[PDB]
Amino acid sequence: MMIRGIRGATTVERDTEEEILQKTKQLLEKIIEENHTKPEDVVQMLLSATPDLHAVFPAKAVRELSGWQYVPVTCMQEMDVTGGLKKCIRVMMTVQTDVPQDQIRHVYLEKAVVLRP
Amino acid sequence: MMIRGIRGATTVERDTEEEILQKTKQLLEKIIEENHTKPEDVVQMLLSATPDLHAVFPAKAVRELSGWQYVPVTCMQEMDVTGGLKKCIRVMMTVQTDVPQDQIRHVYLEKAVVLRP
Amino acid sequence: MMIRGIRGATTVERDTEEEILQKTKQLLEKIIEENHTKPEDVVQMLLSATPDLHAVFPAKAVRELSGWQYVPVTCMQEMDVTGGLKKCIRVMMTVQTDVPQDQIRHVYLEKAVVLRP
Repeated sequence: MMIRGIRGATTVERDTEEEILQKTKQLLEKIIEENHTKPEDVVQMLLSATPDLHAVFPAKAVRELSGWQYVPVTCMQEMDVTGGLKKCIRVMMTVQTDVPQDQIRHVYLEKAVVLRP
Repeated sequence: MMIRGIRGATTVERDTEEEILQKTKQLLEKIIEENHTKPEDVVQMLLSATPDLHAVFPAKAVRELSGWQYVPVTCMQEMDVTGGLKKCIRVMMTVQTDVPQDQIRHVYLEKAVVLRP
Repeated sequence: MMIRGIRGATTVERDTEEEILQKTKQLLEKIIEENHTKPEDVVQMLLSATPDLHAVFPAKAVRELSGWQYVPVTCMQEMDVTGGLKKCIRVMMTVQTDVPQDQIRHVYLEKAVVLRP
């Protein structure tokens, strides 16, 4: 068995609470889907946002997922890089899994499809 | 075996090195007491502070804990949420444990008690 | 196998893309050699930069390492601390290992040598 990080990234059109939660929830749902993730198997989660989003912590979205109320999560500010993608929310979900590193399904949504390898 | 994130959050009254260290220490000691954490079982730890705190890295508190000198720890800036908790320091301690997810003991002290789920 | 964090830190003289990438690559290479790290045993990586660095995400360096293209990595902003080390990049690499906690090899390069315990 092993522990692996799963990466995701999305963008919002405006810095509002609803937009941020909607797009965050959608990101987590797509990750969970592609990686068949169960909440008991999640060690922890880190969420970041670029410094142009202030309306809400994206972690608020985690509590909208049935069964995820005990998954530990905290947020952080993403680096402000010159030319870097605007209004972008990123996740690092750490899970216990037997899926090989090269088979993990990292998720890029909305404008963040540009950051896809 | 399994690893598990443990969250803690607290607040300081003022941005002084002595308040940041004292409050940070007290948060960790509570987390440790509640979870029976031994330092050798601690994978790593993350500390965040809101952007209104600049006096000291809270990670410095972690060496006021004897036996904790080899625990890897690093800091990061929390995102600046409009109306979010001020002067708040947050921990994500990643430990090895067989305590089930719904039984991990997350610690919310001072004004941060309102962050309790 | 147990999981463990490996801390690194380095600095750049100038906030340019090439120096950030050079110094970041050099930091990771040293961590890799001191700890005999194979990419598939790397759970995930976090890199932080101080807010004087905007030229590039340090994470891009990781992509210069053959065998490392599936290692999940993301960045964040380090807190701005009065008297804190300028132009500094920090890493937390989380890895599967049987090496004991007090035997793990954390790496401090360039002006970050001052961060060594």
